[PDB]
This record gives sequence, structure tokens and C-alpha cells, in this order.
Amino acid sequence: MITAADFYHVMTAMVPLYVAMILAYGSVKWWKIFTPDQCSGINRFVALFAVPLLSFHFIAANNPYAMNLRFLAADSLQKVIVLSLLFLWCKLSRNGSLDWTITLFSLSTLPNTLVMGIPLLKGMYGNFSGDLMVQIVVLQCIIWYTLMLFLFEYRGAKLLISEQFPDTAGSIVSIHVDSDIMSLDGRQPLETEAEIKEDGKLHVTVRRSNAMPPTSVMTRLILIMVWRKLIRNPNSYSSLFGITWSLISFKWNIEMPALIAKSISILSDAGLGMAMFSLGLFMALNPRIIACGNRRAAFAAAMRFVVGPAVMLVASYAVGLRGVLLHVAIIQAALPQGIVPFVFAKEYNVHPDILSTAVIFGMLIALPITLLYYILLGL
Amino acid sequence: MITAADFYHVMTAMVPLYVAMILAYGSVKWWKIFTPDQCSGINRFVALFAVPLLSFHFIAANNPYAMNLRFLAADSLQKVIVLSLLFLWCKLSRNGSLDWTITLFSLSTLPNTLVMGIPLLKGMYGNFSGDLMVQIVVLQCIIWYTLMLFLFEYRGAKLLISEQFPDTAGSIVSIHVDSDIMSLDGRQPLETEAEIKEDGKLHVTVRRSNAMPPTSVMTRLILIMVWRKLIRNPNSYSSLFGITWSLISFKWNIEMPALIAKSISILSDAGLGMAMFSLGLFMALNPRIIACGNRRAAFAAAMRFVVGPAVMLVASYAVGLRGVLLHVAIIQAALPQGIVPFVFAKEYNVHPDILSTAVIFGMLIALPITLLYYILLGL
Amino acid sequence: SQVQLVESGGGLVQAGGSLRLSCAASGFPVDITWMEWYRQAPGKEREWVAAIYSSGQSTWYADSVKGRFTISRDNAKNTVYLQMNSLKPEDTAVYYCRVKVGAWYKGQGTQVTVS
Amino acid sequence: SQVQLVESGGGLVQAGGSLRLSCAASGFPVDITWMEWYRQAPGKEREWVAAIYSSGQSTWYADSVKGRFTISRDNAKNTVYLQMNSLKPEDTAVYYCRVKVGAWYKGQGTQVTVS
Ligand SMILES: COc1ccc2cc([C@H](C)C(=O)O)ccc2c1
Ligand SMILES: COc1ccc2cc([C@H](C)C(=O)O)ccc2c1
Repeated sequence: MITAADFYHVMTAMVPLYVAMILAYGSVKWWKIFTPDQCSGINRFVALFAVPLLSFHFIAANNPYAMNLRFLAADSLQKVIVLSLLFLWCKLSRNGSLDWTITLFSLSTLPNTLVMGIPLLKGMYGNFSGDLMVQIVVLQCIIWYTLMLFLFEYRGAKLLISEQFPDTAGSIVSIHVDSDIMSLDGRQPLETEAEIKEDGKLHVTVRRSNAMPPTSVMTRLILIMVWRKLIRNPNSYSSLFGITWSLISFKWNIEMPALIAKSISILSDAGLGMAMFSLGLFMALNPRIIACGNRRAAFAAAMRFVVGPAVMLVASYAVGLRGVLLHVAIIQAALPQGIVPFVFAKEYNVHPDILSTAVIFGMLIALPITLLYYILLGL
Repeated sequence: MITAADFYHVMTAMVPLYVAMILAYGSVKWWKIFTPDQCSGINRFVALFAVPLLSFHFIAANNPYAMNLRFLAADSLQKVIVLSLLFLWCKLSRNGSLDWTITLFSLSTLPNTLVMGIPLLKGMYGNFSGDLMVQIVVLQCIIWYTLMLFLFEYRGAKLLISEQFPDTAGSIVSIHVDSDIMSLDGRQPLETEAEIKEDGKLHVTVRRSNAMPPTSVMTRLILIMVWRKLIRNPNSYSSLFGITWSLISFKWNIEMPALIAKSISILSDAGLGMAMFSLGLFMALNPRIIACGNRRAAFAAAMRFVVGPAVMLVASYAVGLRGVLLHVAIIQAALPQGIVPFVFAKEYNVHPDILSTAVIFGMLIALPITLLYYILLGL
Repeated sequence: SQVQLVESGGGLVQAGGSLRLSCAASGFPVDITWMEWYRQAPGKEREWVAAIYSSGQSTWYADSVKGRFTISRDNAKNTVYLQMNSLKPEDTAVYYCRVKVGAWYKGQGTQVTVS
Repeated sequence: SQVQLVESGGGLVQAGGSLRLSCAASGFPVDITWMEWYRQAPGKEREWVAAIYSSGQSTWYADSVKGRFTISRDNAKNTVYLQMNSLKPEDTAVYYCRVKVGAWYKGQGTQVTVS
């Protein structure tokens, strides 16, 4: 059984999250304080300044030489079993596309670990959960937000060739992209132009308009359209200097100086409260909470609180997590939907209405569902 | 003499202030990230949410039963000697108005104590300066931001009668103000209407337009136009519940519970960094730094770093502050100009160009001037 | 020094009569700028009716009372005379002057009531 | 399967001559939609000159070369013929076709140069 104090330590670190969210939801719909043009001011600040300085503070403090390599395998086994079955669906079925493969992947194996996952699990299983929940944040910001970034470019680099080269798609050698383009999408007019050479070689240049290929060709066009999306993303400069300092510091025992550590701790302490205040503004800019319908909003909480955790219950017997690590691995999969998988689906227009539902409706039932998993594992 | 460590403890708590300001000044003029319409989004947030929850945390922790009543007299003696001499100027000279009395008062005896004054003096004279600098913040938010609020209403309640009742100003009994009006300014058209009674009594009703009196009359019109400006100001609800909890808590030894204390500490920690980030945006919205001229910008640093501190050097021998309290009283008067005396001068249009200079130019020389006072008092 | 506004002319009458309203003033330096006449109904509302001012050849009227009521200012006696004809039965309201010496000065003294 | 665009007609000539440019195509399903002709100067720029397309009775021209150069499409031989007359001395640039089968296909083969 449990005590009544454990129920109190959850509410100590979950009530200050919802207070920072109700005051954002109230001050727009009820009292009408912020103009929705001025609402984009705070959402511009949290994406650029608060969060990339908040993720730098957790990565550069986490010890890399003592990572629990057994716990780190039973979370890289959830994201492979789910990724293997969905590619078996989009290449054998009669209606399986790739526009449904990524959306059924972000709903299952990408929780909200940084902002909400760390203070919850710290208030449930002591302080060693506060170190394990940082060891998943490092892998999300360095692997599983990068493999998913290739899957939107390959979704784009297939459409632009298959729409406009349907007949001679097999004899193209090099593809040249001008530096004006940042996203081959259809947002921009994209006058496509093809040089012709003597022996079937066919250079293709993609431009800007005014007024199947070999796999050694698609794996060059993608790597150009990822290097341009990675040196502009500010979170890629957070996790790069975070790992580099942490590999230096935890060997020669160098402590970070107080002139620099207090220079970052004045913005990083303004990061967790502002993120729940920026998320609270988002659940009032929408016209309706349930947008795409009552037949798909419950589908969001079906691929997130069931198929998410119950595939880690079978991916943990294999690796060998029992006792206390088994309970922390199951609960960290039933966390609500992250915000970074939405940010991708808003730019590339791959179902923005479903992920906009699962974030907002996921927050309102995140507390009375994970508390059910705390009780049923304690017996 | 001093050590080199004391120079280091100043830079430990002053470098994270300017880092939060250069990133705000840079991200508008240099890289052009924020739209100036979206720039009003953050300035709306700091005035309503960050600061009134930050001032509540310092007042409700400060012990009221052990206030240093000798130090609290030699700062209420600066603000009386300066206030007595300026009323001797506006009532005996040939060119002394009241529009210059208040502006020569806010430049001298109202520093920036909450945001910038507390971390500086904490890094110079131990931790007991961190308790004295809260004991002045309480008196500013409860007396010296209220006596100054009467002086702008009396500036307004004299103009509206003297413009439009020049001949029979001496026989008015009651003045009635409709609840539409929030500021008798001239911003609004203000159709003035006067009832006539039988025996020289003359009721006056001030309205909204579509398409000397006895001193027992002016002291009723003012107290209506202060009660309407005080129940809308959010800082008046911070210092009211701050003193009320602190008089209860420090007698029966009740500690504030962790469900409420951590509910406020998620926004109050986002208060000091955001205030220096909101102030850094303000020094780029202006067209020029020195606005009213090079013959009055140096006048701002003449009534703030000289006439400010040197009148407390003679208001401290009288009360009897020697030793260590004498050095802390002089340095806390040479702090740069506060932001709340600007906020008043922007609404009532009583010289907004001078106070807009003294805040921005005051921040850029605040460090190499107070450090001169640290050296010259240590010898 | 005991400034005085004097109104006269009103009373009770049946429909179709004629009344001669007045508004006498005393004790002002200028007392010209923009004078008015308006009603005050028992249904809490107030309609502005007539106006004579420094131009003299310009009268601002309403729509229902347009071109039927006579306004006249006497600059010597400091009195504005208001002649009203074909009195409609909806004249139970109080009809009084709104002299303006830079601020609006007013009285209340009539008993205009038409059955 | 080795698609081929063939250009012919160009060469070196003095001012005031006449040339007959060509653009032959083979190996496409449709190959009509909107064809072009444009210059490529040694000063890095490129001016669009002429166009014949699915309408046939509509030719988009420039301002300097307006109403002086003859464009003609042969739908049977899959070849567009370009007749140019009164050749100005600023014709050192390379003049070639820009056939469009949904995406723009192009060649480079001429040596148009006028002294
Ligand atoms: C405009 O609101 C945001 C933007 C980005 C965010 C990123 C994150 C981290 C990187 C994450 O949770 O995985 C959290 C919250 C956020 C809120
Ligand atoms: C929009 O920027 C502001 C608004 C209000 C402020 C108030 C204060 C406190 C009350 C004070 O210093 O006396 C500080 C900084 C501030 C910045």
C-alpha cells in the first residue's frame, strides 16, 4: 500500500503547473486582457529564449559517464517495435500512406518529458527519478527529434519529384537547390528546371519562380534539406554545447564558474513557469477544444495512454527491468503529448488538427490517469 | 582598504542583470526579431503578473516587528527636506509652477530599489543589507507612491476648474463625477455642467460629451479620483495582502504552506529576469537615447547622483547612523532612476521626455558610479 | 456674487395653445457663446431642441420639432425668449434653458404640462 | 529511355542577316503545354523572348524584340522553328529553347554570335 504523504508530494509539484495555466486561459477568454496579435509576443519568447536555455541547464548538469544503460535500452525498444510495425502497414496494405505513418508515431512514443515529466516523477519516486528523466530528454533532443525530421523531408522530397517528373524519374543524377529555398513545400512557387546531358544524365535545378530516382540521389537532396533546417533551429545549439561541456566537466571535475552559472540561471528559472503560461494561451486561440470531431478525439487518447505504455510493459521484461525501474518506465510513457511533435505538424501540414487536440485534451486528463497507474502498480 | 573578493561578489550579482538587458536590446535593433506591436506583449505581462507577484514575495517574508526604526527615519528625512524646499520655490518665485515641482522630486528621492537595488547591496555588505533593502520597498509601495499620486490629481483637479470657472470659482459646494470618467485629463471631452441653487450654492457635475473653491471641496473631489485609481492598480493589491500576512505570521510563528508558497514561487522566479528583459526592450523603442537635448540629459544625472545622496549625508548625522549603516544609506540613494516614476509621467504628460532619458542613461552609468562610492567610503 | 438665472412663461394649457418661455440672466462678463434649450421627459431621457449663439443666423433643431418653434435672443435685456406654437399633448416634460459662459449653467423653473 | 532534345540553326553572321533556329524533341507523352525561347547574355542575365503554347494564337513577347521575330510550332515533327530577321549586333548571347512537359526541359546547343 501507500501513504497519504505520497499523495501530498504529487500535489506539491503539480498544483503550481495548473495555476500557471488557468491564469493564461482565463486572461484571454474571460477578462480579455491580451490582444491575439500580442499573444504571439510571448510565444515568440518561449520558443527562442526560455526553452533553449532551459534544456542547456539539464543537459550540462547530467553525468554522461554514469548513464543507466539498462534503462536506456528499454526506451529505445519502444520506438523501434512501433516504428517497425507501421512501415509494415504502409508498404503491404491497400490504403496505407506515409501521411498516416508519422502521425500514428508521434501520438504513441513521444511524451512531454522536459516541462511536465520531470516535476511529476520527482514527486513520486524520490530524487533518482529526477536524474532518469533527464537521461531521456537528452536522447529526444539528439535522436528522436532528428529521425522524425528526416521523415518530413522524405515526405516532401518524394512529392516534388513524383508530381513533376512522372515519366522519366529513373535517370536523374544530381539535384541542385538554390539557397533561397528553405522548405520545398508548395508554400513557394518552385519553378523546377532540368538540364539535359548526352548519355541520359539529367541534372535538375530547383529554383524560385517570379511572376523513382536512384537511392544514391535521394540521400543527397535530403541531407541538404536537413542541414538547412538544423543550423537555424535553436535547440540544436542547446544540445550540442550541453553534451560537450558534460563530457569535459565530469572527468577533470571542473565545476562551472559562478559568473556563468548565475548568468544562465536568471533566464532558466523563467523557463518552466513561462512554458506553462505559453501553453495556457494556446488552449484559447483555437475556436473549439475538440476540432476534428468526437470520433477522433477519443482516438488520440487511445494511441497515447494504452498502446504507448502497454508496449513498454513487454519491452521491459526483455531488457530486464524489475522492481522500481519497472514502475518508472511505465509511468513515463503515460505522460501527455509533447509540444515539439506539434510544431512539426504545423509547418508541414501533416494533420495539424489531430495533434492540436491531443495536446490540449491530453493536459486535462494527464493527472487522473497517471495517478491510476501509481495505485495499480503499488499492489 | 578592501579585498579583491569584494569586487568579485559585486560582479557575481550584477553581470546577470546586464546579460538579460543586452539580449533584449540586441534582438530588436540588430537582428529584428520582435515586431514592435508584439513588443507590447511582454511589457503587458511584466506590469500585471511578474512584478505584483514579485513584490508580494518580499513583503510577506519581511519581519514587521523588528524593523530598524532608526534607519527608517533617515530615509523619511530625505523625502521631507526635499519636499519642503520645492514648495518654497513654487509659491515664492516668479516662474515656479507645479509642473516642475514633481519632476524635480522624482529625479531626486526615488531610486530603483526592488529590481536592481536588492541584488547589488546584497553583494556588497553581506546579507543584512538584503533585509534593509526590503524595508524601503515596503514604504515606497505604501507611502511614497501614494503621496505622489495625490500630486498628479491635484495637478489635474486644479486645471479643470481654473480653465472653465475663472469668475465664480469661490461659491461651489459639491462636485459630482459620473462613473464613466477614470481620469479628468483632457484626453476625454469632459462636458462640465453646473446646477444653480437659491443662495449662491452651485452644484457642479462633470460628464462625458457626445458629438478658488473651498478646501473642504477640493479634498472631496481628489479622494474620489484617487479611490478610482487605487482599486485598479494591481500593486495596491500586492502590498495590502503582503503586510496583512506578515503581521499574522511573525507573531504566532505560522509558516506559509508549501502548496501556496510553491504556487507563487513559479511566477516570482520569472520576475527579476523578465523585468530586466522588459527594460531592455524599452531602450530601443525610442528613436534616440538623449531625446530632450544634451543640455538637460546631464541635468538628470545632476539631480540624481549628487543632490540625492548628499542630502542623506546630512540627514544621517541628525538621526545618528554611523559605521556600517551610514555606508548603506548613502549608496542606496545613488541607485539609478526607478521605472514607476516614469509610468506616472507618461499618463499625465508631465515631462515624459526627461524621465525617459534618466532611466536609460541612468542604467548605463549606474555601475561605475556606485563603485566609486564603495571605494571612497572604505578609506 | 449671487449670480442669478430667471425662467418664466410656463404653465398648464390644453392642446393647440401657445406659450412664451423665457430665460433671464444677470452677473456675467460675456455670456454669449452657445446657448441651448432642451426637454427632460419623465422617461429619464432628454432631447436637445433649439440653440441660438454668436452667429445668430444658425439654429440647430431636432427632427420632430423642426421648423415650428420660435427662438429669439435679446442681447440688451440678457434674456432669451422661446415662443412655442401648436402644442402637442406630449409636453408634460420640463422645458428649460442651458446658458453657457464657458461652462454650462442651468436652472429648473417651469411647469410645462399639456393635456 | 534516352530522351533527346535537338537544337539547330545558329552560327556566326554579320548584322542585318537572317537565321532559322530550331528545337526538335522526341520521347514524350504530351509535350505541348507552354514552351519558351530566351536569351542568356555574357552579363549573367537572361531575358525571356518568345512563347507559343496550347492556344497557338497568343505569343508573349518582350518590348525591345516586339513584333520582329517569327515563332512557329510544328506539331507533327515535334519541332519549334524560330525565324529571326534584322539581326542587331547585340546577339553574341546563346539563344535556345525551354520546352515544358510539366517540368522545364532545356538544352544548350547554339553559337549565335553577331558582329
Ligand atoms: C511555444 O511553446 C513551446 C515551444 C517549445 C517547447 C519545447 C519544449 C521542449 C523542447 C519539449 O518538451 O520536448 C517544451 C515546451 C515548449 C513550449
Ligand atoms: C514594464 O516594466 C516594468 C513595469 C513596472 C515595474 C515596477 C517595478 C517596481 C514596482 C519598482 O521598481 O519600484 C519594477 C520594474 C518594473 C518594470
